[PDB]
Amino acid sequence: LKEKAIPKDQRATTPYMTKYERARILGTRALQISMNAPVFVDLEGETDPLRIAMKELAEKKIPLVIRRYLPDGSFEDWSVEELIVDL
Amino acid sequence: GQQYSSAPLRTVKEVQFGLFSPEEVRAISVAKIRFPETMDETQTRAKIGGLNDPRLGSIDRNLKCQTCQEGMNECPGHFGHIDLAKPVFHVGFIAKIKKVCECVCMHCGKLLLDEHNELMRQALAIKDSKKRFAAIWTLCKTKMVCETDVPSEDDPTQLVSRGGCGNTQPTIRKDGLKLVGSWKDEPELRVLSTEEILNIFKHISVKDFTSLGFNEVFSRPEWMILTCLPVPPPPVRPSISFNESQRGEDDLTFKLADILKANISLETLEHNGAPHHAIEEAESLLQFHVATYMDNDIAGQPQALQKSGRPVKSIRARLKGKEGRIRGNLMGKRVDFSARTVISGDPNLELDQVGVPKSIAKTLTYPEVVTPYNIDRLTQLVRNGPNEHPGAKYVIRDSGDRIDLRYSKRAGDIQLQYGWKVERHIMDNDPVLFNRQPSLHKMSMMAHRVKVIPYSTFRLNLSVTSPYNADFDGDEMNLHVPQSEETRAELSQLCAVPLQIVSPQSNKPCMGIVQDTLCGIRKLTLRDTFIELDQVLNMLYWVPDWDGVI
Amino acid sequence: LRFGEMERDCMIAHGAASFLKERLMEASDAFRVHICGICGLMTVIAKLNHNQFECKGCDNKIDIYQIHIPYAAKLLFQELMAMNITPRLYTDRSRDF
Amino acid sequence: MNVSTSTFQTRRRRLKKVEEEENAATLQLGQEFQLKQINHQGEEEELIALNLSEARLVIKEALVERRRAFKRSQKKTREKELESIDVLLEQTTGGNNKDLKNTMQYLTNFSRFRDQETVGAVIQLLKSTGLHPFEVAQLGSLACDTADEAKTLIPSLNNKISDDELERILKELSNLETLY
Amino acid sequence: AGRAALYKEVYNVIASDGSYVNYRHMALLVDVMTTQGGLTSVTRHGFNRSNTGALMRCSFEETVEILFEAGASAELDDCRGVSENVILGQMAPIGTGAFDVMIDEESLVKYM
Amino acid sequence: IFVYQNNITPSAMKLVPSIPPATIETFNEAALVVNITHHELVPKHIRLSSDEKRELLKRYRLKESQLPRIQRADPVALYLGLKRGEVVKIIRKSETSGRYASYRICM
Amino acid sequence: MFFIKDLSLNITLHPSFFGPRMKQYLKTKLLEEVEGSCTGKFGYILCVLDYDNIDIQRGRILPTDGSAEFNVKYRAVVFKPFKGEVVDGTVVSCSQHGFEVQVGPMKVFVTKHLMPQDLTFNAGSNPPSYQSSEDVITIKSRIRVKIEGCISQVSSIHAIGSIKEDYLGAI
Amino acid sequence: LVKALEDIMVHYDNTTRNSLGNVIQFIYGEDGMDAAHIEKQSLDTIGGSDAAFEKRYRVDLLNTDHTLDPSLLESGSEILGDLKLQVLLDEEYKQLVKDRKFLREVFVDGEANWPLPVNIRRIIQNAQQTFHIDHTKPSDLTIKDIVLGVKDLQENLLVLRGKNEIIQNAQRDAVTLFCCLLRSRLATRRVLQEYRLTKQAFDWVLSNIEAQFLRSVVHPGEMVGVLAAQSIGEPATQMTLNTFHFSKKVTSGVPRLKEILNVAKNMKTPSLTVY
Ligand SMILES: [Mg+2]
Ligand SMILES: [Zn+2]
Ligand SMILES: [Zn+2]
Ligand SMILES: [Zn+2]
Repeated sequence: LKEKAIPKDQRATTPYMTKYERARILGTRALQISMNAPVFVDLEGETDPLRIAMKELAEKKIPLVIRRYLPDGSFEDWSVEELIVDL
Repeated sequence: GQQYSSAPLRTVKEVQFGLFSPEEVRAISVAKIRFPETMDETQTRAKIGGLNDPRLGSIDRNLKCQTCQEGMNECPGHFGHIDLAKPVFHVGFIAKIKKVCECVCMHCGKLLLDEHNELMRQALAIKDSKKRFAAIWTLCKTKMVCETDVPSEDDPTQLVSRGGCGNTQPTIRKDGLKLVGSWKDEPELRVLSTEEILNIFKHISVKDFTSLGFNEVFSRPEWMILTCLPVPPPPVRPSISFNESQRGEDDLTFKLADILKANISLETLEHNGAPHHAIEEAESLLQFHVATYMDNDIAGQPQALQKSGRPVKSIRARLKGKEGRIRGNLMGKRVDFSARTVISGDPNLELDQVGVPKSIAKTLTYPEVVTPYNIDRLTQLVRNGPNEHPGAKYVIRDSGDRIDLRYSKRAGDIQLQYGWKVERHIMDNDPVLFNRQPSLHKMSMMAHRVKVIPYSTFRLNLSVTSPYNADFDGDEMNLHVPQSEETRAELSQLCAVPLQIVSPQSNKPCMGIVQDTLCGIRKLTLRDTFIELDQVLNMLYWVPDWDGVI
Repeated sequence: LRFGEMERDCMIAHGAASFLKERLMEASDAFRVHICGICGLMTVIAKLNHNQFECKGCDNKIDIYQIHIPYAAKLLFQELMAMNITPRLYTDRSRDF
Repeated sequence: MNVSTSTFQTRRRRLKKVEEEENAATLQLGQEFQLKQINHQGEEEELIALNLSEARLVIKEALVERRRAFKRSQKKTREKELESIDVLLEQTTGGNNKDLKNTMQYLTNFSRFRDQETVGAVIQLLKSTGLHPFEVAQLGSLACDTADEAKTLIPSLNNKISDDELERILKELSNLETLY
Repeated sequence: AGRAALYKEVYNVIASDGSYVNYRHMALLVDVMTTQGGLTSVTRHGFNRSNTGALMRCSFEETVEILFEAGASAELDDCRGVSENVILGQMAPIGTGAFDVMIDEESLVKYM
Repeated sequence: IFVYQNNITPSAMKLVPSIPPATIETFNEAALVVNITHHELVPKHIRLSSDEKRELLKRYRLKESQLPRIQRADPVALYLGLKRGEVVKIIRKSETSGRYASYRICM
Repeated sequence: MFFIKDLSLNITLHPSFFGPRMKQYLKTKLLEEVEGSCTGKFGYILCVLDYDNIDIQRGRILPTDGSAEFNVKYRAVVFKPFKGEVVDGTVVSCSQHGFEVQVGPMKVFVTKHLMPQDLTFNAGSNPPSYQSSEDVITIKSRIRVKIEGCISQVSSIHAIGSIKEDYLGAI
Repeated sequence: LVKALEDIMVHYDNTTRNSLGNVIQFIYGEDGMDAAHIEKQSLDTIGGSDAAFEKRYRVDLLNTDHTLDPSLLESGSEILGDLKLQVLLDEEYKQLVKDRKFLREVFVDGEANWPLPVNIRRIIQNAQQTFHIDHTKPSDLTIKDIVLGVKDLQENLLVLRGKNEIIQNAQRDAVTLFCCLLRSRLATRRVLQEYRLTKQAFDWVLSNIEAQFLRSVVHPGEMVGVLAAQSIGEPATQMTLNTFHFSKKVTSGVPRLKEILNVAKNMKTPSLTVY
């Protein structure tokens, strides 16, 4: 099935990013950055992959998307770009 | 683990539990285990065509495996098989086998109570695979007639034949690892042969056994009875082979040779001049060794003790918790990149720091990838060596091969390359998990900023004493170093001391001012207490943030 | 040092799933096995280099996968088989929640 | 074995022994080559088989479009057909692909109908027959004169079509035949 | 009402020692012991006799016996319990594991 | 509903499911003296219609199995004359929210 | 025969390729792996159609390593031979045991014994041939073969054919 | 406790489920809030005399000595007699009365100090500090500004998002208590007479309550099961016991906790409390 993917219109999870989604985005991006992936932000003299990832997140220039699974197995995909980062 | 494989890498999404069919056991087998011996025949101390045997995996560090030719680390090991001279009950199913016998006619294999019976109809409807078998059993256990005919749903006067013979059913009892029946002047008493039980089970219809708890594909009741025994390869029963002229076979290797010995005894006994009341003797023995191999700590039976008198590790006992594979090797594990020493508190560390003794910092490493950002720093640490503090221990090439900086003849002229990993020393501000056991809290494990210090104790801020439930009465704590840019992020962003300050246990903070600082704060903050300029200036300077305003 | 059951609990409590995995695998007994896609066992005779993979008695040289599990789990599985129990590992779902 | 290719057919094959059947022209092709296929859009779609003439034009067109995409990203007749395909291959193919050079030379040397126009008219002709995709492919690929020549080489046919009906088709096919 | 009284009684054990535990915790325990209509004990024959993962349940108190029944009744572990992923050495669907991360080529090309 | 004093003989009890679709309830007079639903600890249970229940399962993406259960013999289940499968919406006061609603499916 | 099949390869990309020429890199690694490939399941994966519209979909980032796994859905031209399949081909090799026939990407081998009696080998001919009262079969002759059976090998499918039955042989 | 709750987590639908996906709590701890973001707060409308409540919350622009004095807000002079506006304050008060009777149904003993998610006292405190609120000059707030501003804020305190009557009524319930406190602390008389908020200051208090409230909700992925288990377990390990060394002497602490979790039929001190 692909009744699994919940559409952009009519989506209901928090429009905010979870503490976990942040920890995993920062980690994932720092891991990718750390193993020589192209960086989408201008490192203004930055060198720690986490600090670079944080800059990436701060400028919403992280090209990842969170696939939020529901208990039935369905999902809502949310872009790092669109999620509110209060935290 | 370790070598490259073209095979697609996936994750286990499901575990389908089931029983081995004898047919599978043979198909899956790499050796027909024939002799109890392990080697030394023709003279040569090297594995025999019978037990252990190369067909199964390697004893030596040979590179040979015969089957996969992969060698000890890579080879998982391959199953052999023993064809048993007579069928034997799998010790762990004796009670279920008895309950299946209690539900079915011990002659025609029909399930004693039909969908003709109203209570049975209700019991059959039960969707729970197990609760159904419970209800089915309670109804059929007290049915001692395999009915030929039964009263029809339409009218109970004009009876309808439901099928099945008209045999009396036995009152089954468990006597050791045997099942004895009692039919009906005076009842008839005889043991039910493993063959007989099996034959009756083989005659139970798919519809009948799927109505019981069973499965047509994965667990047919007849597979609870063993005819073809799988032989676990050497990695399950490692021969701890010390020196040349010595070995050290595992308990399981002995118990399997016992099974083997008992089996040949039986097979030669039945084939030759079978006294038939000496055949039943050797069969009981084979039943004992196959039972006692899987479970040795059997209810009201003697233990199958070793030469020593030492009880013998049953496969069951291996997995039985607190130290079993499950509780001790899987839910818990002893782990690499971990340290432990006596803790002692420090008023000059920040709440979220942890004082790491130089020796500990010099042992634990972080695998940092050579990248344009660190390439320069990393070459300095490699230069420094494994002995200076900010240094490194190993350099991992693109090839995946490890360079030991302690001995490499090129340890001084290493020129790093982007992609290589430098396994450097843990340095100040590396996030690390710090833990005081028992771990009853979220807070009994928190993430701290490293501070490499002298002296052999882990130093911690006194206000973090409370969540850990630590004293300096001689208490020791564990440090766990993360290895991924990702797992560090997890520690720093999710479990670092400052985050853990206001605990959800009581919707209040789990850390506060304590001891000297609590005692002294009351003292300082009195109406009576005043401070002369000299000291005011020192007390200001001591606040690291202080705006510079007197 | 021990990363015992209780330390497992705390990592779960934190929601540090990647750290927990690292502790249990990469920092301990992570191992690579070859699973059969049909019968779901560690039967695969993988002569990796000749690039041969076979599950004889399935005649399978196609439906083969590699998995990373703790060696203790690989062991547990062989131990369950030694006791006639088949703990079939499957890389795809069959039910759906 | 390796990170091989998946299909759009879903295998339910759990534990059950390898009960795989014979492959013949009792049109018992694979399970992988069943008449009722499923395209990447999840829709049921009938099997696609190609007469060498179709097959050549497909690979030709595909490689031609590939050259176009390769020249876009870069930015920012018989023996003389064989000659020319060898050049398109030198550009769009890995060269390590000996199979396709061998295939293109074969199709360029064994194609009954050259230009698209005719390959379409052949398709339209055999379309109506309502025969198996494989049989319709073979009728385009294999040149026959007798209804029997055809019915012998394509046994799959037999009672499926009239002797005279098939002979009208085989005639039309010879008429549509390109004079290389 | 049984749930209400159960909470009260659990709470009164905690409250008597002076200590405070936030409602939700005690509520969740009490709710768990009650969802399946009736009083499910926090014991070997209580929660551990649920329709949860065979591997998950073996990880507490009746291990081998549990796994034997798993084979005999052809149980299928869903693999969603923390415990199964811990046994399998897989990233558990817990906290940081509750979702999936994907690269969007669209946004990637938009950033460069 | 048959309100009996001490007992209903098992010979008489046979007659209870004997006349369907109509359902018969046996209630002991002694149990009914106090209306248990009135108790401090007893919240309000609301019987849901086929449509109401369907909507519940839809809106929470639930299988009936997933719903928290209520035994068919539960005092409140008996009071409301709950049949198997019938879902009850329970509205209790909360010290966290003001009011909280749980649902219990019958057995 | 010669099919068009809807297939999908799973490719795992290293973080270093998470630059804009990604779909570009992927579509190429697809052709690297899949094009010119040969399975038993699908036969020879000959040419990947519609390069311009290959479906990359979203790529899942693998947890402990940084790499992303994409299921690249594609559609290609495949060649799968069968028993009973009548093929037209050209002689490639020829010995005392029989002759091989190049049919598209694969070879079909005709046995001395899967040929009519009247057609017999001749060692003393350059190149070696098979001589019948009427026709002669050598290194470049076109032959119509009936595939008797197929053998699946690593990156190939070899087959045995007969030219014994009617309407099969030289062309 | 841990092995019984392991698999319990909060899902992206605000629900609390196990490894079977069976619902345990329809929303974490009946309110859908992360326990760390909660603080004991007083629900003012619950206690005191009805006369004292009236003095605190009632505004009557139709009574010369029960209006807001022009010393309180600019509109003061022109607001007296405004029938249309009295309809707003009348409804505002009718709701404050509703809340008072409801709270008294929830907390029967009249306990007012309850742990709730947004420290409203502190927001107003900080606002006064931030804007240097002069407890002398009259406010620039309007009755509609306060009345409808509070009404509008309530709609933005989202715990559950879902465009359907089930999920929406779920939302209404989850915020039932917090709103009670909100209505209690931001009533027209309080906002003008007690805190001496300007429009600016008020608007800020609202934007902050909203932000802080949203921050306070539980994060899907929260391993709330183990949390609960440990949060009961670790305090148990810190128990002296049993029940002193001597009302009724009921078995307590560890032995009674063992008694409970075991669902022991034969318990040590069985007893009734008949009222
Ligand atoms: Mg001590
Ligand atoms: Zn091997
Ligand atoms: Zn019978
Ligand atoms: Zn297999």
